[PDB]
Amino acid sequence: PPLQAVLVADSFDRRFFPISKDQPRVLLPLANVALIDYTLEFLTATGVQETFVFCCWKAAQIKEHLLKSKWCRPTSLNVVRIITSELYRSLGDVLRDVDAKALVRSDFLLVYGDVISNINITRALEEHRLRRKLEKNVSVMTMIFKESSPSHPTRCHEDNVVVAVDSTTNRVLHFQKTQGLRRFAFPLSLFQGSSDGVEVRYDLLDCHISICSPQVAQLFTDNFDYQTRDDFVRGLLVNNQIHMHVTAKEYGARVSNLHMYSAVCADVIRRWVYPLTPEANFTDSTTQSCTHSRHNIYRGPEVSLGHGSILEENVLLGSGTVIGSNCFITNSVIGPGCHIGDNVVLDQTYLWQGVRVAAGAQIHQSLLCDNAEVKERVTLKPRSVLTSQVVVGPNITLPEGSVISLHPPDAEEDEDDGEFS
Amino acid sequence: MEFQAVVMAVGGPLLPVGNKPLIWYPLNLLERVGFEEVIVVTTKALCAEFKMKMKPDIVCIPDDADMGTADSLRYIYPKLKTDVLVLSCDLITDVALHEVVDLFRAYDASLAMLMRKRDFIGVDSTGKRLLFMANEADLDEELVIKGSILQKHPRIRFHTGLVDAHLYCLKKYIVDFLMENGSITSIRSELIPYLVRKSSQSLDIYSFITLNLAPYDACWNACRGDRWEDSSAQIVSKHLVGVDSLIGPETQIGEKSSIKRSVIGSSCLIKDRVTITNCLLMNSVTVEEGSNIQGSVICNNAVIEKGADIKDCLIGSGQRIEAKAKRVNEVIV
Amino acid sequence: GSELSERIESFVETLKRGGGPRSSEEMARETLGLLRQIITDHRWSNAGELMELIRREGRRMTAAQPSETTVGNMVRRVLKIIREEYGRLHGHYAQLQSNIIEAINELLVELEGTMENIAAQALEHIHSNEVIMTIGFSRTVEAFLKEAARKRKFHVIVAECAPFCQGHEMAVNLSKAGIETTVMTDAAIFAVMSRVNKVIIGTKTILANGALRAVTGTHTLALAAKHHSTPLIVCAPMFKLSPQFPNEEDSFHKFVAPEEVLPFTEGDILEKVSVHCPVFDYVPPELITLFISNIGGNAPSYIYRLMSELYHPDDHVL
Amino acid sequence: FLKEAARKRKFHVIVAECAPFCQGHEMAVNLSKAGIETTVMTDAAIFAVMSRVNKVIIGTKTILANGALRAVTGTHTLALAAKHHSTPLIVCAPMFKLSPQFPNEEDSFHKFVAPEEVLPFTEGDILEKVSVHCPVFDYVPPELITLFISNIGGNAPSYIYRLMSELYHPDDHVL
Amino acid sequence: QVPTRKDYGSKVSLFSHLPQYSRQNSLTQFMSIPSSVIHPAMVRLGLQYSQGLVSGSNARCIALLRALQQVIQDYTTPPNEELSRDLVNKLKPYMSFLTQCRPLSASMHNAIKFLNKEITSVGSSKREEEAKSELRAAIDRYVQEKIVLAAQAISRFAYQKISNGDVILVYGCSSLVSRILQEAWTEGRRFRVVVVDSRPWLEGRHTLRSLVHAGVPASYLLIPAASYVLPEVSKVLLGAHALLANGSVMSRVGTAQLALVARAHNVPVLVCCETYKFCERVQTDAFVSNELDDPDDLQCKRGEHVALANWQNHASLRLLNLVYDVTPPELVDLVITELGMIPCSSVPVVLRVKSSD
Repeated sequence: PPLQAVLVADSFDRRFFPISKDQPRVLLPLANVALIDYTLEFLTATGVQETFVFCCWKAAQIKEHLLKSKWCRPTSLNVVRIITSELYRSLGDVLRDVDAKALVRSDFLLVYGDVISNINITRALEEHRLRRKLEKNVSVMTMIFKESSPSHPTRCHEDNVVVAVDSTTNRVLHFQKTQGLRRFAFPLSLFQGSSDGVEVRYDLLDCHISICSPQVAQLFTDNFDYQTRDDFVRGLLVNNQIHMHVTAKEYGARVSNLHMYSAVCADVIRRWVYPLTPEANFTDSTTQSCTHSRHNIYRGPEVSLGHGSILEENVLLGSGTVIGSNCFITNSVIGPGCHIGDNVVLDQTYLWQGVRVAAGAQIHQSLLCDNAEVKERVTLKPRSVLTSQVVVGPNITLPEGSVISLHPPDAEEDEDDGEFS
Repeated sequence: MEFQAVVMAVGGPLLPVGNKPLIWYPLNLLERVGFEEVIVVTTKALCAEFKMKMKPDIVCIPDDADMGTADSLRYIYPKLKTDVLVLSCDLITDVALHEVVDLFRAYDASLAMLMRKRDFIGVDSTGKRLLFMANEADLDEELVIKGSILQKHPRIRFHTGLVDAHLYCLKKYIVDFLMENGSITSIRSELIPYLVRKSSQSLDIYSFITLNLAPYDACWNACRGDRWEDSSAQIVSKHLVGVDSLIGPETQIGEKSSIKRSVIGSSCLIKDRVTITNCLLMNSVTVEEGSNIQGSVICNNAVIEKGADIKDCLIGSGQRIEAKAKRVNEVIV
Repeated sequence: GSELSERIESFVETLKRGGGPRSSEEMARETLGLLRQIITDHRWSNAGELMELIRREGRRMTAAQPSETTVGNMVRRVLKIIREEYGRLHGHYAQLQSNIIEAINELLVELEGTMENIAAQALEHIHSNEVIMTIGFSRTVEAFLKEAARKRKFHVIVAECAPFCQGHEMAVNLSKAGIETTVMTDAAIFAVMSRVNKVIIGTKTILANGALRAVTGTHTLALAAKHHSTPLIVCAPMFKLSPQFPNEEDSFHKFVAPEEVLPFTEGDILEKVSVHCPVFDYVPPELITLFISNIGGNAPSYIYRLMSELYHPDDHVL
Repeated sequence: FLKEAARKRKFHVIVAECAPFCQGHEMAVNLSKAGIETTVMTDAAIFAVMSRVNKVIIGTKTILANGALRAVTGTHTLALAAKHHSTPLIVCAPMFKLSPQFPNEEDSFHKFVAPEEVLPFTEGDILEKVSVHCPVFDYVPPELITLFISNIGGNAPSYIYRLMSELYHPDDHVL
Repeated sequence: QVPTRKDYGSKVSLFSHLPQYSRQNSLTQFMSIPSSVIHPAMVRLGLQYSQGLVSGSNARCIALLRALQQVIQDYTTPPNEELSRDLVNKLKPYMSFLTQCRPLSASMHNAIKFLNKEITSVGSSKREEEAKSELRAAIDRYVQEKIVLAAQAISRFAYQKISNGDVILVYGCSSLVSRILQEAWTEGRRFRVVVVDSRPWLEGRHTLRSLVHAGVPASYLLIPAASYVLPEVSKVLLGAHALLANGSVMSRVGTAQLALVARAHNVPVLVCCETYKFCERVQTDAFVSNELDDPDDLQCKRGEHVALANWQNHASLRLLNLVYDVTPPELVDLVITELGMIPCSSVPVVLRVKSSD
């Protein structure tokens, strides 16, 4: 009865941080939800009852979160186990930690704690186990991801890939992560021994949903300098074999950035992830009680929509969201703890718990976090972020990009407000 | 107007007899479907010896003997008007040709190929848009493809174990382009300057990919010469117990002369104990009484007699011996 | 109660899963398995806490997915069962649960013989040299058609429903019992429905207006058939009748991943556009000609007495 | 029409006679000796049988300017029944017998014949307290035909207007 | 020597006029790579025309017209011989090769009638080379004035007939509907255009990708969900393939479907046509002139089971996907032709606008 899995929640993508400082990666919401519960519901969709969540940092936050989850309840089916250690600073370090601890049985699943997907692996998982058992126990990995656009907005310029594949075995002939490049070379230990017809494809994207067995565990007991999945799969290519699995049905990807986070939140609300839809309200409270309407818009509890306040496309709102009149909001998410003035236009913005905003704050393309305040006529420009009790007064026509949070040396304010020191 | 096509006189006549002088073979197969206006460009004393050919037409143009292959084009340019379905020497003609030329009609590119049954050509999963090439020797650099040419097309196929066919379905603007750029010869290697992505004639370049085999091009190619294509009508014997062969007109066929995948030429005196071949046997022959054969193309004026010995070694023209034991290496015969 | 909790979470986990397998026959037998077991699970000293039990259960499995609603009205039929058994003790404890078990057993005895009764109702309407048109299938639909074809001759012409197709499944399923079908594109109905003379569809659930939310593309063909005034026949049983009303609730049309209706391979097109498509349609109740229930043909507005004496219409709290 | 169109194809013409007094049976016996396998029925059974018709012609006698047609009786109820089954309506009149006149501009363009053909003169004592009247010609609006056919080809229901105005000097309405 | 063409599989008895033809065979398996009768540029653009990339009616007419341009650009009539009747005696067997390569879409029938009109007009005792020159000049000025001047006049009417705050749907595909919508958009108007298509084709991905490269918001679905969009839209546009004599818009697969469900929720319809897109013959409904495309293309990529894969082994099995279908006249409200906003049943007035009478 093969049903095993394991989770990880550690990255270090220092391009568009310090959002990972006090509300870290592992409790970053979409609309007052848990992304780890998105991964966790996906591994309920696997059919596996056993998982092992990896903490990165702020373990007491996981202690409070998973004590009020669905899975705190011992009556629940899909049990979640946990590791308690703050000494560890990579991807594969905790992997070889749990594998020297050696409580991992067989043919499991590793995935990162950001991934939202809805593909049932049991049409491809048992296919992997077929390739394992009937053929030599050597095809040790099958990473699995989705047929895509030749240029999609959720495949951004820092994580784009291109893969040479077999004609029909779907085994990897070549993989290369190609950030910071414009042209494409190819290694040649895969071409005349592959006398079957070579398939090179440019339309896929890499997402870390590795189903694998503890032969992989021994293959990174082998090279202690291995840290990531990238040098695993590139240590495959030096000679214990790998396939891929492309599909034509679903959407599975990740983010460590903010950019394809905005893309995947656009994918959630116009619902490229059905069955998994945020109005079935799979996590258990009444603090997410919103319905449907025209144009895929959603209205929670204590709505209070303003007179003439049109609210057209692809948004929702949570609890305690007082809305003023004559506002105009499209393709975005307002979360709970919200108050609105008048003419408060939002566009592709993010308004998490406790936020406030004054009237006339004409703001486009934001990303904004816990219990923040912003005053009248703050015109604000795309690709910026605000975090953790910001206060900005009147007549700031703030520029394009400005990370504004409590840290001096990287964020562009200090422990006081963000106009001037 | 489309109706121009010619075989190249070189590949890259006198010797390569599969069963005929080889240029006889593609001419009846291009004349198979139309082309009552056609040229046969020669290059030499082989220009006016075509009484056995029963033409509707020919244009026998001689040329210089020492040349390449675009020299023919720069020589023949004051006589052509339209589409050029140019052929060459060492190509099989064993396949449908109508679908490649109406593919040239169908998908509005200037060119087409036959790519049918150390070489890496790039075709799409649609299988009609070729992209680029790689070979066994020139691509000693690994292989590099460019960004936009692979960003406009998301997936690609590499047909690998497959030969060139030396086929070209090309129209007039490339040939007067070659008159302008008269520098680059070697039409087999003029297609790395293809420029799908970037202008004196938004431009497209395609090809076509039954799947039988092709001939090796060094000098002989007679492994394709053993061809049972669709022996017909001659003066026969009804005494030779032999099948999968061709009869010999104006020849001496009798009994005791077996030909297993062979033929009988003109004045082939095979009526005593001749042997089965798995090989070729041309005209003016007299080979029997144990004239064994294996891998042995017996050319014109053939002689192997009195318990002859030959195995895994071809023969040529000007042989007159009885006990000349041809060893299993293909030796000078 | 160990078994009740795991079985209700297994039921809601296949409810949030979605389609597959076919329809509400297997979903119906899952509901009555739940309901049978949850009277044999846990004690009660009155019926009121049992109502608290089953009301909490019904509200959770209804708020699981209000797309399909046979779960709800099977809860409502066991609610009329418990009401008529809570009457005829005073009309406190003993005979109740046995009565519940036997009454739901006769519910099984009815609902197993539904398609055979529709087959018995089949040979009254259609005859030779005719034509007939459908949209998708429940199994009742090809039951009706293949049993009609078991003695008689016709020529069925079928447009599917395709945001994703499943009418092809019925098309092949009665290609192989000798019917001579034509499968039609989902737009050229109006070209041929002038020549068709009867039209029969099979829905998924029918509601308290005497109305019907059906598979996709049913409203359009229904209005088209009204334009030629040719009669359109709902072959839905007495089993799907539900006290919902169309715009009382929140969007009984609800929606799927549009990769169902878009190939993902088109390029940078999809970012600005917010595509959407529902699972159902809505046909107004003026437009059905005649039901085909198990008991016989009934009026298109024969519905409120069906609810007043086939349910407990005070228990529309659900 | 049917004599030409039956000689190369096969169809099934059904005919309800125009019977204040009948002559559609004379049509039936006239065309039936070429054998198109036609049927006749009573004039009051047409409504149910147009669930299984798909097209209908009307052989009229007088067509007027306003797109309407002044045909034999029974054509109005058959026109309304074909409306309530949406089968197309064609009128096989030539351009020849088009009129410029107008319906209630003409003081009762109807003409009644003797009601002997409806109440026969073997009636007994019933007659002298009951009015009885039957037209030969009824009136059916322009709204309901769809396809003319003519010498020059088919035309719209509205397009007979130009046929009037170009085929008649438009102030000879006074005869 | 005489071209023939066969049929493919099971066939509906109701379509004795127009047959079914499959897109998966050669048209040179009966005639050679040359042909002493048929012209190479003609079989070039006809084989272009047959496979189904030359899709739009305006585009296929200009393709056929430039094919005929290449025909009479070089055609030497041999002497002791008459010009006009021998030209039509050669070019109408070419029309037979056209209609047997792929059947008629009668705008090009109006084109070849125009060609007859032009070749019998210029005489034969006239010297014929400059007659060819003025003839090719006549036909190409004809086709550019028709196509682009009608497109500019319909855009000129279309500048005013779209409101603001409204929305609009489109169905079908042509270059002119794209010119209409983007040349409506880029002048300060603000309206999102939902786009609806059908199966087996989803043709209007063309119009959707043109419209999003014109930078206009959208939402996309299919006419068996067109029951959902009728609460939202405020006016409905359609395309048109051909214009039948009593005001029937002979048009794309689901046109009259959308017209019926449009005024089933009472949102008025609006179509677009032009000059030469009017025939002479008239018909009642679909079952006379209506082509069939590929049968087997009905397919879903769901799991491992193509649910019409084994089509050919069945014999008591049929299928249809009619594409080129009709509409009753009194639900199409009006056209936008170049002559103006003119209502439906008033269309066939243009038969005697010839002799100023």
